[PDB]
Parts: sequence; C-alpha cells; structure tokens
Amino acid sequence: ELVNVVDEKLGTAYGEKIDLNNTNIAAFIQYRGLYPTLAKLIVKNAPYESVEDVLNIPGLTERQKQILRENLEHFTVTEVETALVEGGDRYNNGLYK
Amino acid sequence: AELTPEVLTVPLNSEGKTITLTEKQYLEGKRLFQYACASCHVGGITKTNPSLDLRTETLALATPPRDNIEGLVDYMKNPTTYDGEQEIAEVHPSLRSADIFPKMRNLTEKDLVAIAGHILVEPKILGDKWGGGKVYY
Amino acid sequence: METLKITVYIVVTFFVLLFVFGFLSGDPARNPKRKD
Amino acid sequence: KLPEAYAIFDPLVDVLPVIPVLFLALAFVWQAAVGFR
Amino acid sequence: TLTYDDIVGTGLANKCPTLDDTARGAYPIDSSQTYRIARLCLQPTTFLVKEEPKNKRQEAEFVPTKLVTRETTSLDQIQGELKVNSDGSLTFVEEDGIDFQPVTVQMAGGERIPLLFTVKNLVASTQPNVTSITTSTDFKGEFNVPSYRTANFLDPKGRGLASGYDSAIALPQAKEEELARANVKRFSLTKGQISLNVAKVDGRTGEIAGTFESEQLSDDDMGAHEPHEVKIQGVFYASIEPA
Amino acid sequence: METITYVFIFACIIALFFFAIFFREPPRIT
Amino acid sequence: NLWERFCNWVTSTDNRLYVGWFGVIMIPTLLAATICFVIAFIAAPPVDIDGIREPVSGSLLYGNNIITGAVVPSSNAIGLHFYPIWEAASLDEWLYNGGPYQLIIFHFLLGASCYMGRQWELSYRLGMRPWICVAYSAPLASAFAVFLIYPIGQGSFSDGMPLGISGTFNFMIVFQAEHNILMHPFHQLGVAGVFGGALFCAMHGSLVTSSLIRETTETESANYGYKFGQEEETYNIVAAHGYFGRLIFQYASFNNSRSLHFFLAAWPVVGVWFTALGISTMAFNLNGFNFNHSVIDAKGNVINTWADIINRANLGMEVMHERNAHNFPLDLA
Amino acid sequence: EVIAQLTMIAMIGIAGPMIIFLLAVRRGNL
Amino acid sequence: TNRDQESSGFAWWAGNARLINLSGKLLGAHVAHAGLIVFWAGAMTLFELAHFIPEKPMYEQGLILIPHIATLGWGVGPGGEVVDTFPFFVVGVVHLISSAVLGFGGVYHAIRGPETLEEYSSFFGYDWKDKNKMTTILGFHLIVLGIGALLLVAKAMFFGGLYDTWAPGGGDVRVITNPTLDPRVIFGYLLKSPFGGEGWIVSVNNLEDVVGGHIWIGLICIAGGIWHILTTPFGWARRAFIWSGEAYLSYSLGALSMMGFIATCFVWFNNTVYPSEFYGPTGPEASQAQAMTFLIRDQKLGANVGSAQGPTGLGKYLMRSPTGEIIFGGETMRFWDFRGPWLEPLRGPNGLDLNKIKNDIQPWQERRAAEYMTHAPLGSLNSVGGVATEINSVNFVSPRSWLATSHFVLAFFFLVGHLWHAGRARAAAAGFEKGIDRESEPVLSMPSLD
Ligand code: CLA
Ligand code: CLA
Ligand code: CLA
Ligand code: CLA
Ligand code: CLA
Ligand SMILES: CCCCCCCCCCCCCCCC(=O)OC[C@H](CO[C@@H]1O[C@H](CS(=O)(=O)O)[C@@H](O)[C@H](O)[C@H]1O)OC(=O)CCCCCCCCCCCCCCC
Ligand SMILES: CC1=C(/C=C/C(C)=C/C=C/C(C)=C/C=C/C=C(C)/C=C/C=C(C)/C=C/C2=C(C)CCCC2(C)C)C(C)(C)CCC1
Ligand SMILES: CC1=C(/C=C/C(C)=C/C=C/C(C)=C/C=C/C=C(C)/C=C/C=C(C)/C=C/C2=C(C)CCCC2(C)C)C(C)(C)CCC1
Ligand SMILES: CCCCCCCCCCCCO[C@@H]1O[C@H](CO)[C@@H](O[C@H]2O[C@H](CO)[C@@H](O)[C@H](O)[C@H]2O)[C@H](O)[C@H]1O
Ligand code: OEX
Ligand SMILES: [Ca+2]
Ligand SMILES: [Cl-]
Ligand SMILES: [Cl-]
Ligand SMILES: [Fe+2]
Repeated sequence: ELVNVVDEKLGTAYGEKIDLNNTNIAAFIQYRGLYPTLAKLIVKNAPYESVEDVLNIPGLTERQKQILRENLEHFTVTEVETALVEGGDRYNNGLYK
Repeated sequence: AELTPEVLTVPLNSEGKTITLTEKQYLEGKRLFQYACASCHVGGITKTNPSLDLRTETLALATPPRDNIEGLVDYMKNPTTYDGEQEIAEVHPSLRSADIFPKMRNLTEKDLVAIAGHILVEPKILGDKWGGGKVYY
Repeated sequence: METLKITVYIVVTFFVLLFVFGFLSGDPARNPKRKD
Repeated sequence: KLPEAYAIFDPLVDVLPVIPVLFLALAFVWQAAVGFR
Repeated sequence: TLTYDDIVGTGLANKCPTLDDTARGAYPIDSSQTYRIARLCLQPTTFLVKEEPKNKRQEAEFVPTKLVTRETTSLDQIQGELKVNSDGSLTFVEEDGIDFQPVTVQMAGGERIPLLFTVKNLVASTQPNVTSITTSTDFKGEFNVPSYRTANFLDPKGRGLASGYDSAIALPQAKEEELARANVKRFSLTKGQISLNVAKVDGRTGEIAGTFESEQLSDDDMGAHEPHEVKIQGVFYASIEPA
Repeated sequence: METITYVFIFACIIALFFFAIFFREPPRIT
Repeated sequence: NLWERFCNWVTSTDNRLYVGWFGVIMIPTLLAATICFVIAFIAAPPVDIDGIREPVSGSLLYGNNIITGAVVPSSNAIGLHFYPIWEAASLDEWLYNGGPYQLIIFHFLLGASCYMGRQWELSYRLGMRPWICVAYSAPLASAFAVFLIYPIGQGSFSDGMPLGISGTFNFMIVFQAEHNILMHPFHQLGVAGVFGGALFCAMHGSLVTSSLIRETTETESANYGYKFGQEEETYNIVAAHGYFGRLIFQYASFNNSRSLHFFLAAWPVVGVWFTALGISTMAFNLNGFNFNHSVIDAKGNVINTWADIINRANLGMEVMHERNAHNFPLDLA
Repeated sequence: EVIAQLTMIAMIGIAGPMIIFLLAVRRGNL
Repeated sequence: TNRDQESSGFAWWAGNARLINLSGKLLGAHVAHAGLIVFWAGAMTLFELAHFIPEKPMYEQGLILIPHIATLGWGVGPGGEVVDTFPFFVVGVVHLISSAVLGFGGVYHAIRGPETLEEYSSFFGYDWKDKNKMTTILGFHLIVLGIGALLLVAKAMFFGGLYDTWAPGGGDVRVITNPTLDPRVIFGYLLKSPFGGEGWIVSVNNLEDVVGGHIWIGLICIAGGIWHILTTPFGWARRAFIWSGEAYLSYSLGALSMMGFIATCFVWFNNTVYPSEFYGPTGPEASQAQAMTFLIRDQKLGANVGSAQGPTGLGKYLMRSPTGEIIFGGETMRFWDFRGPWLEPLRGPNGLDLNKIKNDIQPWQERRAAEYMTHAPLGSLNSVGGVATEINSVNFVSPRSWLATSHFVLAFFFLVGHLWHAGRARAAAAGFEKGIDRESEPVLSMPSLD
C-alpha cells in the first residue's frame, strides 16, 4: 500500500499535459501567451473541477480568454496532490537550469 | 567545420526574410554580448530568472516572436515580459533605460543587430549547449 | 551558564596575565650566553 | 581613457607599472656584474 | 519605538508584543463592518511531548522537553479576515504570514523530536453571540500540519519523494520489502487543534493578547516512523483593525 | 564491542605515549 | 620571592618537558582541546552542520567507526558567530549546534601558535639558532587556513574542515568542486613541496645510510656504530657526494652539508607555505584556473580537453554536495 | 599598435642593463 | 665599503644586511624604496585610467586604485557615477613626479652621499642602541602619521567630503559636519568582538564614526610623537625589549602583518569605506542579493514568501536567525549580519518586514540585487567570472577578492618575517646567532633529563 504519489501522478494526465491544479508555473512557458500573467492567475485561482472552469477566472479580458481557449487542449485537471503544491512548489519547485 | 555563410544566415524579420552576417559582425556581436549581456546571459541561460533562456525555440514562443533579428532588436529597445503584456525596461537593460543601465548608452543599431545575430547564431553552432546550462557544460 | 562564563573569564585572565608579566620579567636576560 | 592630449603617450603608460619588478631584476644583474661578491 | 540596532542579538525579535496590565477593556465588534487581524503573533513558551507507553493501557501523559533550536520558534506577521457569523461568533481565517517554524526539542535520554510548529490554514471561531472582544473571549480552531520535509528533500542515501532514488542502491541485491518503509517516502498532511485564550484587551487600539495551547503531530520522517503528539503552550498577541 | 575496541586501542596508544616519554632509554653521552 | 621562584620554574631548562610562558598558555588550551576532542569523538550527539535541521552523526557511540567518526563543525545558522557554552541555553542545545567544534578549534589554534612560540623559547634558552619555529609555521599556517581562514572567507565555521578522517575527505571533495584546487598553482606548489619533501627525505636518508662508516659487524645493527654525542662524523659525506655527483652530474650534488640541510628545510616548508596561502586565497574565492571551453575550433564547436573532464567531475560533486541546503541557482558561498 | 608598447618596454629593459654595462665599461663603483 | 662577504660577514643574498650600521646608505635604500612605492601608485593610476571605461562599473574593470580615489569623493557623483576623470589623472601624475624626486634622493644617498650620517650631523646620524634618538625619530614619524590622519579629516570636513554609500536617497559625496568625538562610541569599536555580528573595527558603518576615529587617531599620534620626543624609554621598557635595528624591524614586521590581516578582513566585509558601487558587492552582499532577487521573482509570480517552505522545512525565502530576527532563508542564513543601503529600507524592528517586502520593493533595489548577485566576488585565477564550474564567457574577478587574497599573502609572509627577525635579533643580542660555541656548549653544562 506504500506508493510514491509523484510517480503515480506521472502515470496520469499530469505526465502528458499541464495540470492546472498541480503543475509548476514555469511549464506555462512552453505555450504562447501564458507566462507570467495568465499563469499567475491560473495558479492563484486553482483548484478547478474541470479544465473549462479556467475560463471563469475573475478579471480575464477577452484576449486572455481567447488565449486560454486556444491553449485549452494542453490543459488537464487531476486531483490536488499535497506533495506538489506544498511549500510553494507551484511557484518554485527547486528546478532551475 | 567552418563558419560558413549558411551558418551565419538567420531570419531577419517575422515575415521570412533572412540576413547573412559577416564573420566580423559575429565576432563583434560576441564581444558586445560578453560586454553587456553575458554576466546574466552566459551560455544562453538567465541567471536571475532560469525559467527563461535564450534558445531559439523559447524566443520563438515569446510574444511578440523574438527568434529573428528585428524582434531581438525591438526587445533590446523595448523589453517586455514573455507574454508581452508588461514592459520591463526598468529592470532589464535597454536603449530606453541606458540612464540606469549605462552599458547600453553607446550601443548603436549595428551593435544591437550584431548582438541579435550572435544570439541567433550561437545555438546553431553549439547545439542544446546554448541555453542548456551546467548539464551540457 | 553565567557562573561558567565568569569562571572561564577568571581562568583566561589569570593565564594571560601570567604570560604578559612573565615576558615582562626580564625575559631577554634568561639566555645561557649573554644575560646582560 | 587618458585626456586626449596625452593619447600618443598611451603605449608608454601601458608599460609603466612593470618598471618596479625590473628594479628587483636589476639588482641581480648588478650582482652578476660584480660576481655576487 | 525600538529599531533594528536596538533589537538585534538580544532575543527580543522572537517575542510577541506584550500589553500592559492596565488593559482590561473590550474592543467593540460591530457586525456590519469588516474586520481584519492585521498581525497575529504566537510565541511558544513550553513544548510537551506525549510519551509512548510500551503498555497500551497506560495513561500516556505529556512530558516536558528541552528546546535545542534556540530563539527560532515564534510565528509572527500573520494576517487574516475576522468575519462575523450569523451566530455572532467571530471567525479568523488565516491568509498568509510566517505561519510555520521547524522546532526540535530534546526528550529525556537524548531523543530529538522535530515538529513543524504551525497554524497553516487556521480557521478559529469564538463563542456564540460575541459583541466585543473581552478577557472571556476564546478562539478555538483547526489548522493544517504539512509534512516536516517537503517533496524535494533527500535522505542520506539519496531517496526522496519528488526527487532521488526509489531504492537502496548501495545494497544492489537486497530484498526490497524489508526496506519498503525506508524506500517509499510519504507526504503526511495532518490536522492540528489550537485554543487561544484572550487575557488582555486594549479597546482603543484594538490589540488583544493572551495565552494559547495547540496540539499537533511531530515529524514522521517522510513516513519512516510514527509521529509523536506535541502540545505547545505560549502567549499570543493580535491586532484587530476595522477593514 | 567495536566502540570498546577502538577506545581500548586508543588508550593503549596514549599509555605507550606516557611510557615512551617518561620511561625511555635515557640518552647518555659517549 | 614567590614570583621569582615561579619565573625560575617556568623558564627552567631542567624540566622534563619545557614549559615557558608560551607553555603556560599552551598547556591549558591544548589540554582543553584534547579532552573535549576525545569526549566529543566518542560520545557527542549528532550535529546540524548545514543549519537545515538534518543533524550529522560523528561520534563512535552513535554508529561511527575510527574512519567515519568526526567532530562535526558548528551550525551554518551560527555562521561566524562566537558560540561558547554560556551562550547556549543548555548543553543539549550547545551539542546540537556544534559548539564542541568551536571550542576545540579555538583552543587548538591558540595552543599551536603557543607551541610555535615555545619552540622559539626553548631554542633561545638552549643557546640555539631560532628558526625551527619558522619551519613549524608552515603546518600551523595550514591548520589556520583550514580551521579559521576558510570559515572567515566563506562566512561560516560550518565550512571549516571537520575533525575526522571522512569529514576531511568531504572537505577535500567539496573544496575541489567549488574552487578547482587541483588547477590552482599554489596547491601544485604544495604538491611539489610534499612530493619533493618525501623524495629528498628518502634521498638524504639513503645517501647517509649508504655512506655509513664501518664500525660494526654483520651480526650487530649498523646503528650501534654511532654513539650519542660523539665528535666524529658517522658517515663519509665525500663518498656520498661522489656517488650522487656520478648519479646525475657533479654540480647537481651538494658538497656542503649545511647547504644541503638548508635545502631540506626550505623545500617542503616553502611548498606548504604556498599551499596554505592557496587555501586562504580560495577562501576569498580566488579559485584555480578555469579552462572550460577554452579550446574552440574554426566553426565555434567546443573541443573538450582534460580540464573539461575535470569540470564534469566537479559538476557532479557540486550538484551532489549539501543536497538539501540550497534554494537558489548559484552557490555563492 | 602593440609594436609601440614592445619598443617602450625594450628601451626601459635595456636602460637598466645599459647602466650596469656603462659602469662596468668605465670601471665605476658598481 | 662593506660590499662583500669577507668584509661584512653577509653573503650577497643577505646583502641588504650589510646596510645595518651604514646610516647614509640605509637612508638611500629607504628613500629609493619610497620612490618605488609612489612610482607604483602613480603608474598604476595612469594605467587604470588609460583603460578606464567610465560608463562601466569600476569593479568590472580590474581597478583597485581608482576606487580608493572615488571613496575620497574625487571624480564621482551620486550613485558612484564618474563625473570627471581628471582628479584620477592628477593623483597619478603627481605621484609619478614625486616618485622621480624620491628616486633621485634614494640614488644619491645610496651611491653618492656619505655612507654614515654620524660625522656629517648629530641630528640625522643615529645609533640603533641609542634609545633616546630612536624614540625621537619615532616621535617625528608619529607626528607625520597624525598629520596624515588629520588630512583625511580635512578632506572629509572642509574639502568636498567623502563618498557616503549610506547617504539618504543614494550614495553621494557628502561633507561630514558632525564627526563622532564620543570616546564611548569610538573606543567601543576597539572593545567589540571580532566574531560574527560584532566584527570589531571592521564593522564601522557610517562616515561620522570614521571621521571621529581619525580625529582621535591624529590627535593621539601627534600627542604620542611629542611624548616620545620629550621622553626616554622607562626601565620596564628598556628591560622588556631588544634594542637593535633588526629588533625594531621585527616589531614593525609584526605590526604590519597584523595590519595586513585587518585590511584583508576590512576589504572583504566592510561596504562603508569600501563602497559596493566602486569595489563591488561583498560575498555576504551577493548571497543576500541572490536571495532577495529570487524572493522578488517568485513574489511577482504570486508566491506567498512568508509561508513558503523549503525542502528541509525551513523557510524557502524567510526564516529566523538564532536570536529571532526575520532573515533571508537558504545558505545565506550565515550572512544575516549583512547590512547594506539597498536592503535596509525593508528591515523593521524584528528584521525583514513582510509588509514592506510585499509592498515596498522599488525597482532600483531589484536592479541592485540582480547586479550584486551576478557580480559575486567569485572567480578564477585567469579572471573567469562565476563558480569554478562555470564556462569561459565572463571576464570578471572582484577587486575585493584581489585585495583580500594579496594582502592575506603579504600579511602571512610578514608574520613569517617577523618571526625570523625576532628570533634572529634575540639570538644576535644574546650572541649565538652564528651557532653554538664548541668549547662552551650550554646543553653540556646542564643536568640530564634522564
Ligand atoms: C628595493 C630594493 C633595493 C634597494 C633600494 C637596495 C639598495 C642598496 N643595496 Mg641592495 N639588494 C637588493 C635590493 C635593493 N637594494 C636585492 C633584491 C638584492 C639581492 C640580489 C640586493 C643585494 C645587495 C648586495 C649584495 C649589496 C647591496 C647593497 C646596497 C646599497 C648600496 C648599493 C650600491 O653601492 O650599489 C652600487 C651599484 C650601482 C652604482 C649600479 C647602479 C645602480 C643604480 C642605483 C640604479 C639606478 C636605476 C634608476 C632607474 C635610476 C633612477 C634615477 C632617476 C630617479 C633620476 C644600497 C643602499 C650593498 C651594500 O650593502 O652596501 C654596503 C651590497 O653589498 N644590495
Ligand atoms: C620591510 C620588510 C623587510 C625588511 C626591511 C627586511 C630586511 C632584511 N631581511 Mg628580511 N624578510 C621579510 C621582510 C623584510 N626583511 C619578510 C616578509 C620575510 C619572510 C619572507 C623575510 C625573510 C628573510 C630571510 C629568510 C632573511 C632575511 C634577511 C634580511 C636582511 C638582508 C636582506 C637582503 O639582502 O635581501 C636580499 C634580497 C633577495 C635575495 C631577494 C629575494 C627575492 C624574494 C624572496 C622573491 C620575491 C618574489 C616577488 C615578490 C614576486 C615575483 C617577482 C618575479 C620577478 C618572479 C635585511 C636586514 C636575511 C637575514 O637574516 O640577514 C640578517 C635572511 O636570511 N629576510
Ligand atoms: C596589492 C597588490 C595588487 C593587487 C591586489 C592587484 C590586483 C590586480 N591587478 Mg595588479 N599589480 C600589482 C599589484 C597588485 N595588483 C603590482 C605590484 C604591479 C606591478 C608589476 C601590478 C601590475 C598590474 C598590471 C600591469 C595589470 C594588473 C592587473 C590587475 C587586476 C587583475 C590581476 C590579474 O589578472 O592577476 C594575475 C595574477 C598573477 C600574476 C599571479 C601573481 C602571483 C604572485 C607571483 C605570487 C607571489 C607570492 C609571494 C609574494 C612571493 C614570495 C615568495 C616566498 C618564498 C617569500 C587586479 C585588479 C591587470 C588589470 O586588469 O589592470 C587593469 C593588469 O593589466 N596589475
Ligand atoms: C626621509 C627623507 C630624507 C631624509 C631623512 C634626508 C636627510 C638628509 N639629506 Mg636628503 N633628500 C631626500 C630625502 C631625505 N633626506 C630627497 C627626497 C632628496 C631629493 C630631492 C634629497 C636630496 C638631498 C641632497 C641633494 C642632499 C641631501 C642631504 C641630506 C642630509 C642633510 C639635509 C639637511 O640638512 O636638511 C636641512 C633641511 C632642509 C633643507 C629642509 C627641507 C624641507 C623639505 C623640502 C620639506 C618637505 C615637506 C615634508 C616634510 C616632506 C614630505 C615628503 C613626502 C610627502 C614624500 C640629511 C642626512 C645633503 C647631504 O647629505 O649632504 C652631505 C645633500 O647634499 N639630501
Ligand atoms: C607607532 C607607534 C608607537 C610605537 C612603536 C611606540 C613605542 C613605544 N612606546 Mg608608545 N605611544 C604611541 C605610539 C607608539 N609608541 C602613542 C600614539 C601614544 C599616545 C597614546 C604612546 C604613549 C606611550 C606611553 C605613555 C608610553 C609608551 C611607551 C612606549 C615604549 C614601550 C612600548 C611597550 O612596551 O608597549 C607594548 C605594550 C604594552 C606593554 C601593553 C600591554 C600589552 C597588551 C596586553 C596588548 C593588548 C593589545 C592586544 C594585541 C589586542 C589588540 C587590540 C586591543 C587594543 C583592543 C616603546 C618605545 C612607554 C615608554 O617607555 O615611554 C617612554 C610608555 O610608558 N607609549
Ligand atoms: C576532566 C579534566 C581532568 C584533568 C586533570 C589533570 C590534572 C593534572 C594534574 C596532575 C598532577 C601533575 C602530574 C604531572 C606529571 C609530569 O609531567 O611529570 C613530569 C614533570 C614533573 O614536574 C616536575 O616535578 C619535580 C618534583 S618531583 O619530580 O615530582 O619530585 C620538580 O622538581 C620539577 O620542577 C617539575 O618540573 O613535569 C615537567 O617536567 C614540567 C611540567 C611539564 C608537564 C606539563 C604537561 C603537559 C600537558 C600536555 C599539553 C599538550 C598535550 C595534549 C594531550 C596529548
Ligand atoms: C640603490 C640600489 C637599487 C635601487 C634603486 C631604486 C629603487 C631607485 C628608484 C628609482 C625611482 C623611484 C625612479 C623613478 C623615476 C621616475 C621618473 C624619471 C618619472 C618621470 C615621469 C615622467 C616623464 C612623466 C611623464 C608623463 C606625464 C607628465 C603624464 C602623462 C604620462 C607620462 C608618463 C608621459 C637597486 C635595487 C637597483 C640595486 C642597487 C642599488
Ligand atoms: C572607531 C574608529 C576608528 C578608530 C580607531 C582607533 C582609535 C584605533 C586605535 C587603536 C589602538 C589604540 C591600538 C593599539 C593596539 C595595541 C597593540 C597591538 C599592542 C601590542 C603589544 C605588544 C606587542 C606587547 C607585547 C609584549 C607582551 C605581550 C608581553 C611582554 C613583552 C612584550 C612587550 C613584547 C577608525 C580610525 C578606524 C575609523 C572608524 C571608526
Ligand atoms: C605615564 C606612564 C604609564 C606607565 C604604564 C606602564 C605599563 C606597563 C608596566 C610594566 C611593569 C612590569 O614590571 C616588571 O615586573 C617584574 C616583576 O616584579 C620586575 O621584576 C623582575 O625582574 C627580574 C628581571 O627584570 C626578574 O628576574 C624577576 O623575576 C622579576 O622580579 C621587572 O623588573 C619589571 O620590569
Ligand atoms: O556549507 Mn559547506 O559548501 Ca561552501 O558552497 Mn555554499 O556553503 Mn555549503 O554549499 Mn557549497
Ligand atoms: Ca482569559
Ligand atoms: Cl557534502
Ligand atoms: Cl541557497
Ligand atoms: Fe642529515
């Protein structure tokens, strides 16, 4: 019954897409027009029940909504894992260049 | 292997036009890069923000695209964030902020073109070593 | 801790004073050839 | 840079700081001339 | 007021601001206006660890411990929203601040107990029908105790949760089951209970102070052993500001 | 038993230091 | 006079071990450091050297042996702060934060400096020439470099050398990772000093043993051919000089014994002086030669050298050392 | 260019030994 | 002449020891050597100016003398920006000309002037064992040093001031009008511990204390000079010291070694009289700057820096010092005693204030933090910037590193020289510096130790 939760999360869609509830913010660099404004809003307003709920962040302009709709296919939502979101690891997980 | 004009051919604008730098242009671009940018951009990475680098793909995914000479010169004139929403000339060297960043004071248009050409040519020479950090040292 | 502090200060002061006044007590004269 | 009227003396300035080291070397040269007596 | 040059090196920076004995008033709580706890300081004064009895039937009473991590224990600059419920009970919801301190205490015999003294995500409610903060107002609440090490921590053999090996590579041909508890690192999130007892109110400034007792769990070494139950007692200072 | 062995060897070394200093062969002029 | 009698006893050349005033300082500090070292090496609890609440066990009772045991340096949270016993609330806090290391190293440095002074003092009392203490200043400078000067430059006594064998190896490897000491010319001079010291030690011993004058038989040891305090020379320096001058060439051989022994004194002492200065100058982060990506071909491709392989090894040590202590990309100290 | 610096340093580094040589030639107090 | 081993007893490699009892030639040696020192000062200043790029920071250009002139308030403006390079030129040129004069005097007294000054004059001729004359010369030189300290005071108070890195609004050239003449404040620096958080006289952090201490030092040196001109050494002083030229040299060598170590620590730690605008950041400054920089970056990204937990359980950005102060987290917890003008506006009574950190970090502080992070005093011997594992792109080694390393080497070698000359002076005064007399060997007259 002892399982590494990070490996199991790598077995889910967290290992293929950007998890809005769990992924570190720097991964939002790998898609156009997300880092840092939209990425900060997404990480701040997490968790989300579904991916489309990211279109309900209060304060988004129409351009930001269009960018989010364009990048919606790269987004997944898994359950919040404590190990990835504790200690402020969504903003700084210790992985620099 | 030599520094052929095929290596020194880099996209000039976002339309698709290119430019063939001379060897002297590349050498002066490398020297000016060491003079003004290398203290934080040594090897194609960013010391004060390692999430961003100077790889051509990362510059291409920036808004506006920075994987060409004109985009890089525009960044050296009016630097922005990665999404382009916010101007960061007060914390990044530029022609606007030459008063607070005095190493940008005597940088001409040709100097900015040379630095941009060095930035766009170094990945073509070095591989993933450019912007890859200590893993590829 | 306070008693230990004063105790150590007293011991160190005693040994340092021994050193200083010993080297002031005609140390160059304590040689086997030219005591002067 | 130096003031412009001194510009042609720029190479000489470029070799001025190493003059003291030569002085040390000069001592040995002198001691070689007298045969290290 | 003292500046940094007067405070530094004295241990006063680890101590909550105290109130005078001539503060027994009542800060009026007006339900219409929003209230904010602008500062919430927690200075622990004693740590007790529940001794583990070899016999299960035993009483298992709390034993005092000796602090070995020096003046690094206080939580301070904690802010939050002090909302007024329909019951009339006040409720503090903690937004941010320095809400955690790693604390190691030494038991008799040399056993070191590390814990994350914390009030992370504290929700603390008062008694019903409170119209003013008095010396009888009492906050009782719950908070989250995250794992003492986070996911990037590596053990002496290089094993961790989000980084590192998953096996004892210095024993390449050892049976893995008996090492399982040391090979798989687990991130523990637990619950803690805190009781703040207001003993001094300055109504004009809005400043309350008193004692607190909290109960939580110690470090489990990323799931390598059982945590201890820790009771932390100390004093607290808080500033209530209208909006 | 390993700690006792290390401390025992160390103590024998210090005892040997004592005997080699204070109970040495006295050097004699010849 | 009591003070005069005490001065006569302290400076007496008839004591079995000479005391002197440098000794009246040396003996208590060295005794304190030795007793604290033995007690800590046997029975000290684990010490949080990195300041990150991950204590390192260094004593024999807590699972170490002779090789792996150490007196662990004081906490990085302490830094360069002075941490005596009376600054701790309790002895348990003092032992947790690495106070024994500070006590031992401060007493040892004071005692070893006074050991140098005591060497001068006894040389003066015996009518000798005084420069044995100058020779001892090289290992003393080395001890000061690794115990005091490197912590001062790095800003924490946690970066000082641990008082143990494996801790010393850890100090060496981390030092190579952060400073490239092998590529530093002062350390190369030190290696030349110690290699040459061993070489010239074996050379001088073998040449003197080779030229020993026959005063015994094959039954007895040759060492019985020498008597303590004899005026005559026990070996033939002319024969040894002839041998060594035929071995290399004549003018490479010392015929002056005083010049030869000055050379024997001077070579390792100067080499160790330079390596102690190397440790101090790398304590102020003036590191060894950096030749990474120095060789570049016509196109601009990096042509690796042996320095780049050294750089790969240094990168491995750098990314693995103090694996939990860094939060930021640059290991600035 | 660099030739100017080399000429200057050559003249200074010969000016030293020229003093020594002139003193030896005329049998000075050298 | 005493210019050979047979006449003097010293070989060529100890040939300057032939100058001990030759006052005129020894004076020539000293004056020529002083000319060498002034020559290096002037020529190095002109060399540094000739390659000086005034728009680039001084610490990036391998300069150690121009920062000294800039610290005196010459040629610089607000923020350390160079406004005029002519004062640097004047200092260099005047030193070069004065060095020519001193070299003329040294050469004259060394090879042409009288070999001994005792016949020509009784004022200038000296005997090493004449204690009164030695104290008289010491008094003259003490008066000269006191006048130099008062010259620094005069520059600070009446001739434009000094560069104050702690000046309000930013570092600027400021005239010190109110020097700290309080002996409790001034001599409280001498009683301060040399260890962490106290730092002894290296911890002086304001120019008022610097000017007041120099007023005290100048007055004390002048008073002691008059004292030694008017008095003779007392009996305890006469019995406690060796009175010979090599002994006085050894005393000065020990003093210079101590001063070299003090200067090493001063240039490594102090950023007041060695402003980071000119000399670059200190090691503590650079580590604190890195922590500050990434705090700013992650706070802009949305991190709650007060509650972020690092891998070990300590605060990733903010933690507590052993006495409770709110400090930067990570390894830079060792550098929590650092004080700098760019960091002080965020420090409250309990350390770094979370509210000011969230709301008051200005862009000039961010620029300063990034600049000091990327110009840490770390570099290779062949001037490659960064850690030992960095690649060859940045040509940078901090002036603080150069000065600290060079003066530690010099201070250690001068401690060695002090030991050498102190032992030799003792042996020569006692009469066995040339070896053991065979007929009167002391150990043969001693009882055995068994
Ligand atoms: C700072 C360095 C320094 C200085 C100032 C001196 C100075 C001196 N040394 Mg000396 N020495 C030095 C380094 C130095 N030495 C070193 C490194 C060694 C080891 C090799 C020696 C070995 C040595 C020996 C063995 C002896 C001396 C002696 C002397 C003294 C007499 C010199 C003499 O008659 O020479 C005469 C030599 C000449 C006339 C040749 C020309 C030299 C001139 C001065 C060169 C000037 C060059 C300069 C560019 C001129 C500028 C002029 C301009 C300013 C107008 C003199 C005071 C002698 C002594 O003790 O006297 C009793 C002696 O016997 N020295
Ligand atoms: C102000 C400082 C000072 C002064 C005035 C003296 C004065 C003296 N020393 Mg002394 N010494 C000093 C500092 C000083 N020392 C220091 C710091 C040390 C420790 C290294 C020594 C170690 C020392 C020894 C071991 C001896 C003396 C001796 C002497 C006497 C004769 C010196 C002579 O002729 O040199 C002649 C000069 C040389 C032979 C040149 C030496 C070259 C040096 C070692 C290399 C310099 C390298 C350079 C800095 C960088 C490289 C340059 C490049 C060209 C490669 C003389 C009274 C001798 C003595 O006791 O006489 C009574 C003696 O045997 N000294
Ligand atoms: C306090 C002394 C000191 C300090 C801190 C510096 C510092 C600096 N100098 Mg400088 N310099 C000095 C003295 C000093 N210098 C002297 C005396 C001269 C006259 C020769 C010069 C001439 C000079 C020039 C011409 C240049 C510099 C440059 C530089 C910069 C880079 C140096 C470099 O690359 O190192 C190179 C490192 C070395 C050469 C290593 C030297 C190691 C020595 C040999 C060790 C000696 C040990 C010991 C003393 C010997 C004793 C032996 C024992 C047995 C007794 C740096 C800021 C350069 C620069 O950037 O200028 C703008 C430059 O071009 N300097
Ligand atoms: C420490 C330095 C020093 C010392 C102690 C001496 C000492 C001496 N010199 Mg000498 N000299 C020196 C430097 C020094 N000189 C220099 C630098 C030069 C080159 C210009 C000379 C050139 C020189 C010559 C040509 C002659 C002497 C002579 C003499 C002797 C008698 C001088 C006399 O009666 O003065 C009386 C007093 C005065 C004339 C007043 C001088 C006032 C000065 C200019 C004030 C300067 C201000 C301040 C104190 C100096 C600061 C300088 C500093 C910043 C570097 C005497 C032994 C004579 C000698 O030996 O005859 C046998 C002789 O003929 N000297
Ligand atoms: C370059 C500076 C200098 C030098 C070389 C001398 C040299 C001398 N002075 Mg002197 N003096 C000076 C400046 C100087 N003075 C100044 C500026 C003043 C005015 C304040 C005086 C006032 C003065 C008086 C009033 C007396 C002397 C005396 C003496 C003689 C004996 C020195 C002695 O035994 O002290 C060695 C030091 C001691 C014996 C003190 C005890 C040593 C302690 C334990 C050391 C503690 C310091 C330690 C290293 C830590 C450092 C930091 C600490 C300061 C906090 C000697 C010739 C004496 C004499 O014979 O008068 C004619 C005497 O009575 N001096
Ligand atoms: C938890 C901590 C507990 C620690 C407790 C330690 C208490 C110490 C007190 C012990 C009683 C004294 C016994 C001395 C034995 C002795 O040395 O006899 C030898 C003689 C005896 O004194 C000689 O004695 C003679 C009289 S007689 O021989 O005894 O009759 C007398 O004539 C002569 O002047 C005199 O020199 O000693 C001497 O020669 C002079 C003193 C030199 C000895 C100092 C010891 C050095 C300490 C070590 C420092 C570095 C080493 C670090 C560790 C490796
Ligand atoms: C005794 C002796 C010795 C020594 C000597 C000496 C040490 C000397 C010194 C000397 C010196 C110390 C010198 C100096 C000189 C200088 C000069 C002569 C200068 C001049 C100058 C000029 C000419 C200037 C110019 C200019 C200007 C004006 C500006 C611009 C730049 C220029 C540079 C151009 C010896 C060791 C050898 C040994 C033997 C003996
Ligand atoms: C605050 C200030 C300052 C000031 C300072 C001062 C005021 C100083 C002084 C100081 C001093 C005032 C010092 C002194 C010192 C001393 C010493 C260093 C001593 C020595 C001694 C000796 C050496 C002795 C010895 C001996 C012995 C031990 C015994 C017997 C014998 C004999 C005698 C040998 C300044 C400017 C920086 C500026 C900033 C601030
Ligand atoms: C304005 C004036 C200020 C003056 C301040 C002076 C400060 C320093 C004073 C140092 C005094 C030391 O005094 C010193 O003490 C010893 C102890 O009695 C004296 O006595 C000593 O004499 C001889 C040799 O001298 C020794 O063998 C003997 O054992 C001892 O009694 C010394 O002869 C004396 O020099
Ligand atoms: O503590 Mn011992 O080693 Ca000198 O670097 Mn930073 O700190 Mn830590 O890391 Mn790498
Ligand atoms: Ca109450
Ligand atoms: Cl390690
Ligand atoms: Cl860190
Ligand atoms: Fe021998």
